[PDB]
Amino acid sequence: SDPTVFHKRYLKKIRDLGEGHFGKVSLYCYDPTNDGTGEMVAVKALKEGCGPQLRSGWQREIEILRTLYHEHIVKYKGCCEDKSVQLVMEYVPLGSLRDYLPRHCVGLAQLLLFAQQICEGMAYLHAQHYIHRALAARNVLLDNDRLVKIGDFGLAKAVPEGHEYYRVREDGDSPVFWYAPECLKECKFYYASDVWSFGVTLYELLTYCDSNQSPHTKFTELIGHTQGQMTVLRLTELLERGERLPRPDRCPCEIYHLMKNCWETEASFRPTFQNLVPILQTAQEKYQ
Ligand SMILES: O=C(Nc1n[nH]c2ccc(-c3ccc(NS(=O)(=O)c4cccc(Cl)c4)cc3)cc12)c1ccco1
Repeated sequence: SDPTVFHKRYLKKIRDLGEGHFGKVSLYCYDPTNDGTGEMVAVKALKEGCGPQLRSGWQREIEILRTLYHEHIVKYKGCCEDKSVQLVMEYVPLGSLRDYLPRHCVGLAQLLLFAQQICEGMAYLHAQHYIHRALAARNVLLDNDRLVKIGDFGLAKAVPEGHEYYRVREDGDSPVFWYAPECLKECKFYYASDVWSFGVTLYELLTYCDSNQSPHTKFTELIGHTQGQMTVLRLTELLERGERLPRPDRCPCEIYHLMKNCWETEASFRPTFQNLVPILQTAQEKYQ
């Protein structure tokens, strides 16, 4: 049989795994032969209420993941056709860094190794000419042997042929607290804009995804209670002014400087994912 065809009749829902604004990801057992064991798979589906523009983007998302092959990117397994389409990916037993970090003992060197694998997947993603737009700890997953896998591509976009950015409009609903000022102000999401999001993800790693130190709580503390384009505006006001997330508790200064370098106001002055890989390898070596 075609390894990419999953018939609904052999899919059995275990539990939910994650929920975004547009999609839902659940764990299923695939057992065509009713053998008791079966194969565990993650199935992502578009929520009811997504209009034709979201439905088209959903087709492009499935196609982007079909295309990506990297050790630090969640593997595409196939599709489940109804009348709607569900995206079948591999099951990664350790979950997201947002759910793994608050309850596990993770030393600085292992945190830096996690950050490195993110960069490796991210450098491959940028080489294939794609931007991610949602690089947050919650979208980074751990497989067997704590092997990192970027797990969600819902906002990923193809960067046109010879361009350094994709023009993407209005949304105070998107991960705005992980966003560089240039895509908040100019609606231009550069390759360097994803590097800014890495800096925030590294901050999340160093705060062990502590909800009290979270970008939401820290930026809500400054901006207050805001929604939509009001959040986008108030944040832009803070960022190009020079305001950045604080140095997390127990974070060595040189790591915070790495965060700050990913947070340069001028997009062209931020390191590339290609440059970040050896920097983190050395940082990883420095501590144990
Ligand atoms: O989670 C597991 N196992 C997985 N195996 N395979 C997977 C593929 C993707 C996800 C996944 C990806 C992203 C998010 N973030 S989000 O909730 O904010 C979100 C954002 C945007 C869209 C959607 Cl839909 C969800 C959550 C889960 C998880 C697994 C797991 C947990 C414990 C052990 O194992």
